[PDB]
Amino acid sequence: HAPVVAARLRNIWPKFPKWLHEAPLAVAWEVTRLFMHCKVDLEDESLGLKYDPSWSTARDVTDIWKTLYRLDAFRGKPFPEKPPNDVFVTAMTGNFESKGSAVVLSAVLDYNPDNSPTAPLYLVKLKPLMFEQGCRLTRRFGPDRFFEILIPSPTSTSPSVPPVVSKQPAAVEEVIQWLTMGQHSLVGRQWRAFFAKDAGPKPIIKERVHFFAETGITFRPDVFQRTEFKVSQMLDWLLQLDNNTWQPHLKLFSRIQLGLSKTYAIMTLEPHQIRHHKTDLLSPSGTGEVMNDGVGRMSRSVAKRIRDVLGLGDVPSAVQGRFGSAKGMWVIDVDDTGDEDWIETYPSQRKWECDFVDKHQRTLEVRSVASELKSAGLNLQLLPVLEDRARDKVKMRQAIGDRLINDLQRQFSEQKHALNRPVEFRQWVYESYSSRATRVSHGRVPFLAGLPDSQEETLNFLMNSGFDPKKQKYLQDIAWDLQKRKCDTLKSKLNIRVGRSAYIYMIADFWGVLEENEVHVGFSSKFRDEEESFTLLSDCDVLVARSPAHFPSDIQRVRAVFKPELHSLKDVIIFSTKGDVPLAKKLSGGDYDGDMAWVCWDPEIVDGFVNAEMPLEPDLSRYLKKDKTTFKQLMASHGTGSAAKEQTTYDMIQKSFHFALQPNFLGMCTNYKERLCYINNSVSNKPAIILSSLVGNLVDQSKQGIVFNEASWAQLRRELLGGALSLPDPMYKSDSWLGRGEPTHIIDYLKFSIARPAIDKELEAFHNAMKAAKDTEDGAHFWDPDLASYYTFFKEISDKSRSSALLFTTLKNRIGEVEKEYGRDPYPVRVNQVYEKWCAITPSKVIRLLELSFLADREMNTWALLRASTAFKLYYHKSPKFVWQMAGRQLAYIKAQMTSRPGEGAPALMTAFMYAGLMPDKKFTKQYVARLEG
Amino acid sequence: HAPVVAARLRNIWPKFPKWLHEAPLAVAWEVTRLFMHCKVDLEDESLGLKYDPSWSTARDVTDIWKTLYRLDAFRGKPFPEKPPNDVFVTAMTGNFESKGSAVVLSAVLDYNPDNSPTAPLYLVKLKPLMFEQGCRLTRRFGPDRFFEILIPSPTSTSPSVPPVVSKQPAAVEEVIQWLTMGQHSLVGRQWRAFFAKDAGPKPIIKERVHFFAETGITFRPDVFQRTEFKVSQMLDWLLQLDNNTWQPHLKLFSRIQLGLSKTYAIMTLEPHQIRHHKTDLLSPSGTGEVMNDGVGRMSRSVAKRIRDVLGLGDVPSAVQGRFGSAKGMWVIDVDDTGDEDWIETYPSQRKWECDFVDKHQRTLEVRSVASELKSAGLNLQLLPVLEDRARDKVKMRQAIGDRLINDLQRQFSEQKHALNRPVEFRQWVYESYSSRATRVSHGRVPFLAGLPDSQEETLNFLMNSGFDPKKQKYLQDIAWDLQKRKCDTLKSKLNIRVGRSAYIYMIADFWGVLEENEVHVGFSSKFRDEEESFTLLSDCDVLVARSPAHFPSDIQRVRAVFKPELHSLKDVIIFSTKGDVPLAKKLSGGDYDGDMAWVCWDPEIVDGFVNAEMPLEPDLSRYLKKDKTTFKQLMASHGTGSAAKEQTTYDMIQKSFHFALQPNFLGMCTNYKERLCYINNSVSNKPAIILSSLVGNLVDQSKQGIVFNEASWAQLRRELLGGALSLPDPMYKSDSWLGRGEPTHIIDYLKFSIARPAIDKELEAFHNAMKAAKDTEDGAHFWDPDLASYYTFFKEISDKSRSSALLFTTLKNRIGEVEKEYGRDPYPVRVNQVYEKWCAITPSKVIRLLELSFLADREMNTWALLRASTAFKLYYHKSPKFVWQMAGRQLAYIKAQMTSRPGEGAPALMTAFMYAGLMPDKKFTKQYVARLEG
Ligand SMILES: [Mg+2]
Ligand SMILES: [Mg+2]
Repeated sequence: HAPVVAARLRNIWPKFPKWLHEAPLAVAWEVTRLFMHCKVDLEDESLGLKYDPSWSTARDVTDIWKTLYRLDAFRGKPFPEKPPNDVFVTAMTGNFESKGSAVVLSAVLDYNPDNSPTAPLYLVKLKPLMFEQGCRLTRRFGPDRFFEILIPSPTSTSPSVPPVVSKQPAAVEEVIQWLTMGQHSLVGRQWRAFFAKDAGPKPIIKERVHFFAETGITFRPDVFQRTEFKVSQMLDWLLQLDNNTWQPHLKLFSRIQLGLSKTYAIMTLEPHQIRHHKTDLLSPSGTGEVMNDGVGRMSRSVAKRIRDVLGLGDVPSAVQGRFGSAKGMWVIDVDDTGDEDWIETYPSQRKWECDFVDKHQRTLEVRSVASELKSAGLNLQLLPVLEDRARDKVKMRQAIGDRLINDLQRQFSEQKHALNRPVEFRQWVYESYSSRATRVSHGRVPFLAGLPDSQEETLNFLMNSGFDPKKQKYLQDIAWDLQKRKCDTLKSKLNIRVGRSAYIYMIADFWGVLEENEVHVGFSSKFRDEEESFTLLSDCDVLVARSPAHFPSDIQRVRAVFKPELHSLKDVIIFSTKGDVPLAKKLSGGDYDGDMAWVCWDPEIVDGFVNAEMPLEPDLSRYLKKDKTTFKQLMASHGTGSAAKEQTTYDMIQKSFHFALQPNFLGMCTNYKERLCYINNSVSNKPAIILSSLVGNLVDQSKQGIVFNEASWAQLRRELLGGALSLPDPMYKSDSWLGRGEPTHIIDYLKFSIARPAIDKELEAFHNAMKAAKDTEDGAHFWDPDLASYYTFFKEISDKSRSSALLFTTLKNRIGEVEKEYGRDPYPVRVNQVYEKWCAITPSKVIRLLELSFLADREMNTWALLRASTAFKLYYHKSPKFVWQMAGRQLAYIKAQMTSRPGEGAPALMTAFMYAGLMPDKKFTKQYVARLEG
Repeated sequence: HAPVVAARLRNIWPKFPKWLHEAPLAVAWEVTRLFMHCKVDLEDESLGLKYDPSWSTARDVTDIWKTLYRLDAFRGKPFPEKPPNDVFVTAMTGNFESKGSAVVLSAVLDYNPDNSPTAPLYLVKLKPLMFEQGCRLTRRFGPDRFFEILIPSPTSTSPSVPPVVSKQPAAVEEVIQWLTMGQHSLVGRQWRAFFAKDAGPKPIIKERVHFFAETGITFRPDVFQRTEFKVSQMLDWLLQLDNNTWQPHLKLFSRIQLGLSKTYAIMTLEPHQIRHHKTDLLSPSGTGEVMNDGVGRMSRSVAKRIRDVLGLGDVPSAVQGRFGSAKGMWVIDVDDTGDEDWIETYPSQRKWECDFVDKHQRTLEVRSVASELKSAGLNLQLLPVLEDRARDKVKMRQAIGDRLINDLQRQFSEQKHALNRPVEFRQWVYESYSSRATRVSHGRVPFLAGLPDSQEETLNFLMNSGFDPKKQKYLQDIAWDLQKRKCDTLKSKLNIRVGRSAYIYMIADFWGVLEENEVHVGFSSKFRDEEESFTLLSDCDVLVARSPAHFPSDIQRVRAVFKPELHSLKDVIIFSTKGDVPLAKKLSGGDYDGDMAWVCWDPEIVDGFVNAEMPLEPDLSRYLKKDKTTFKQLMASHGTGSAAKEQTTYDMIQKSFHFALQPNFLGMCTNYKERLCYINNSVSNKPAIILSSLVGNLVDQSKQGIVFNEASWAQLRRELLGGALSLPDPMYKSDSWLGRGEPTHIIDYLKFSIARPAIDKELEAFHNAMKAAKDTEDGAHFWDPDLASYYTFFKEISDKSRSSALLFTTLKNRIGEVEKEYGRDPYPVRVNQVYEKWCAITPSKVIRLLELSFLADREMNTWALLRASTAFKLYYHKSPKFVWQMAGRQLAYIKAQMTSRPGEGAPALMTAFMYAGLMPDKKFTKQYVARLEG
């Protein structure tokens, strides 16, 4: 209770008018969207609203907008963005649920640029209805009963946040109280907050908040659409709270995310088909250490059902999933020769005490599946630890630089060789970038004016009509804008490719075949590495790590040993369940609940590596303070019974919001550690081990109820390190070397001594080169007599003219006016405006032939060809970008017309749709060139 | 010495004129080709020949033919076929050798249709110069010194052979004597025969004969281009005869093929890098049985050199090859951790005693490499043995029929579902047939008149311009001509697909890890089988066989056991070197010199199979007679010394020709066995075991010097079987069931009770269907108002006309005349003649716009569009095939023009070349449809 805030926080939501009370939910939503967008008051008695019965039977939102919109006070504009028909129909007539898809109600709030109280504080914009995969909670209660917002974080220091908030300390408490203390009215429902989390110049970070429709003017009571139902009951259904009062309430709150997790429901197992283990697999040595933390077995038939329902090409050996209170990985049991469905759970997987009675508690839900692997490369964060652990560091670093030089050299040589032939450049362009998703989405290649959106797509579009990148300059210009942008990217991550490396899901050996420092890795298909290929790993040492590696021991060298017993388990890496300490825990305190290991079998990287043992970690208890207050202790303030428990549930939501919305130090302490280790150039000295242990403990902050605030951070740096004082940014944060002398920090050296010279050297190759291009024959020109084809044709006619002649003159004149327009708001919109003036350049018996009006698409007439060529003749000079951008499309037609030769095959006129479905045939390219070259 | 033959056999070769003696070899060859083809005498003094100096510097044969040809008496015609430039240049200026390629001199002889002696007997036609991969012998002596012919077999009974030959018993001896006894003059060289072999209504089979240029008017003596050199010396170089006189001379002659084998030379190994073993790996049990017959190890570096020189994507684990006298397989040694080059040979691989001194004796030559595997299916010849060996035969046969029904059902359902959408039908059409090699060869899709050659290519060409197979009838007609032809093929091999089967090179276990009935099979990549995938085989039983399987024991069930020690050996199957008898020898007396096993791991096929032991084979020595006469015994007729040895060599050639040219009984006895086993319906009774043993012994007939003639065949059937008497053909040789009642012989049953009903039932589905197609809207029509577009445009103009009008009338008239021409010699030539009359239908200011003469390709003008549409309007009726075949190409353009819509993307005009390089993108199709279907 500030109050300042309020009154601000009025009144934040759009009102729900009486004329609109006959809904339905989806109409209410999408109509409210047209009103807010057009800036139209929904409680206006000047507009004569109303309610179109027709909206009730609507199958396209555009019908409930053209209403409307009409009225005159709606124009505007057009838009809102608009929900897709199939989505809208589902929301209208399919229960907000289409197979696995939920219809999602969402909004984004931004601070009100306005001011004074009693202005809102937040502006709300309602997103269009959309599909997203459902989750346990939307399958149980209905997708239409869930609402989510993105909202500016109330503890966001700073500086672009309203004064009104935070120069008024706690009302951070007022914002949360607004969020959580009562119901929010939106589109005729009563929404209550039950979850908050982080989101999926310098902007204000937003937090995602989830609301549940507890009631609304369509619901009905109760005990004992659509029935009234409280958040406390919903969460009790999810978490079986009676049996989980022993839990730290912040940790219990964090489990709510497991009901919100977007998942694929696979199948519901019968109780007799479920095996709950009372104990985990423990260390053979008696350490009591859990050896299979987060991982269990499933039958083979269960995995086949997953292939089936998900439509996988193959039975997956392991999946990341949920099952009642259980969360983690399940791996096929290699000993399963039956055909009966079963799954097991282990204590380490079960996040609350669950009776597993209702079918939703016994449904296997899949988050992700073990899939075919792809090369991982080396991330620069692994490098300091790899260098630290090197038997010989000078050689390691010479080798890594040589590797970067070679790979770069290698990619340049392939680009420049491919550039020498249209079939080959097309193949190279196609391979350089995937356009399939864009093509699938549009049912064609999208165009901006007369050319594809995409530079890559523009190159191939033009080459497919016969242009040559070594002959035409525009093609040339784009080809190298592309190579430039790619150089920029390389100098900005140090993701050195290591062909023999991959990120692989970690699984534990239930079957007792792997000795302690042995791992089993078999692949589902051929893993290729330039000259060599692998279907599995055997008799070699490998490096394993989890990102990020902080401790010297966070990367381990072990032996890859293929066990025939585990042959069927593919695209996972199996760790031993022997020894004192699971291998997973050595990899940055990891486990088997979805962790993936960086696995490296590259000999040069593996062979110089020496294992370090686990660090003696410091006691950080003075700084890291765990709130261990249980749900039972919170309930003691209210008493006993149902009302006591209900209020305790809401207490937990409010106290946990107050915890979730505190600043994140993980990021801050990680950056300090980056900076400190950089200046020290050490990841293994005492300060380094302290900060790595620190950030390690902050990862589980939320479910450990660790309180760590500013005073404690300062105290900890005061007492154990620095340098309150900002540490300087590493030099590698800058674009150029701003250091003194030669780089010393392996990253500085790789970016500044190695990468930067090599890049600039590789770019001096074809600016050289540019430059090397008058009448060698070769080279590359804007001129192409083929494209002045129709120009010269009609000038001849034109001669001769009488009055064609006059038509031809108007044409040249108008083109001139439009090039002037091109000379002079976002970019695509301005280009369109000019394109539209361009297309507006329009013409017995000669005009009829040029116009071909029986064609619905103007831009396919002979006139368009003539207009394009005339513009080319007049402006290839002069304004090359103008002509190509407007008329690229018809220049291409003309080129394909002109280069055609009798008896040398037929040019193909492809529809936009059918063209989008073809790709370059790499075998054709390869075989055709091979025959060209003798 | 008949003589009858001669004089016939004159004078068989084209003469070599004096005016042509200044060569060069290639000019002589190709000029002689123009003369023989045009029917022009090369010893003509009426023509004023001559010799163009310009021919000497020629780089295109067309230059030495347009000479010429000229003259007037050369027209004619055009052709000969013509050698490719790169080939001609190599022959002219590159020594007949281009890298690995030899330029080949070849001719085909056919019996002279003429008659009387002194007519030739044979007509000779000289093939155009061509590239073929070289061989040991052409690398050693030069490709230009080798000549090969195809020649009618002189023992070819019958009946279309000249009376003159064989109704004159032995002159089979006169033909061979002509071939072998002396030199043959051809294009100024003296050719001597050194090898003969079988070739690579009912025609007369030809035999391939090889000649060596021993001298010619350009050569020079000798001892001690291009030097004189005898065949006896050449063969002595090849076979090191001094050390091989112990060999049966027919067997020694058969080794000549090893110098002729087309191969890739890889690398030459130093003597210290070669390991010759004195003994093979022998049976552990003391049987003395060779356990690695034909197989040896090579180092890893040797295999990498093979990947290198051959340009393989991967190091091959094994190769089929030659190396001095050694022939067989070499497999990488898994124990090789060095990087030194080495190879070994074993006695079983070495086919003569070789000192391995010259570099050509120490060069590894590769015939083929172990490559990625593909599904094999079940051939019908395996079936009788599989049925014989079935634990339960009634169930086996029920199962096999069900499988055939299901697979058929399955392929029909996929075809008919794909047919429902142009993107999907295109994808299905593309997958149904590979056109890439044709496309690579032409640098485009070849057209016949207005459409692609290929029906499949025609469908996609038309769909890519917007036609729909469910809407247009012509597209429909072709789509189903295609499905018909494919049904015809299925009813005509019983190649029942078994997804889990492959043909795999057999290798022996040098490393002692496989127990006797264990095999090791790992694949180089994912082997897919519908719902399941394999990178290797482990813990299952498998069937192994070599085709053909005759004995009940020729198929064996064994255990697939993956050995980690052999993990690196991929796409080969390793057999144990333990036990009494190598597994290879049990598979139809096979071995490890290139044999491939049918490997089957399909559970349903494997599980009912019971192994039989080796048959007690009969003694066939009375019928099968081995000529064991050695080279030493032949030399005893001439004496001792160099002249004696030389004449003995020629004796061996002549006696061995006389042996090679005897009738082949393998084929005849195999067919008798087919027929006998069919009537008996048994492959395991005594007659069956006798005939299988018979054909087994006849396989090695040539190098075993087994004499087996007609009298002995008759004697053997008289004494051990039948039925001299022809046995009837199996019923399955006929197209319809001509048997009595239900088929009893599993093949009769599968073809007649199962396949034939199912096929006819699956074809009654879409003739039904045809038929189900007036104005449901749907269905499929010839009419398309889009294609009458230009017709209606110009009729309107035309109106209105004055005199366009007159132009339009001539146009319709001419089209009419050309459709009449289409109504009325090979097919493609006649179509062209009409196409040419079609293209000849040709037109101030209106004609100029229709004609667009600045376009080099007429068929891209607006006139062509108008002509095509007018013809369509007039004739879609009437003659649908006429219009589409002539104007398909412009109908497509019009369709793509007409269906284009503003703001729905741009049609693409692709060049013929660039169009040939694209393929349907299966991921696009799949993803696009998935979004279409919600
Ligand atoms: Mg984890
Ligand atoms: Mg063999």
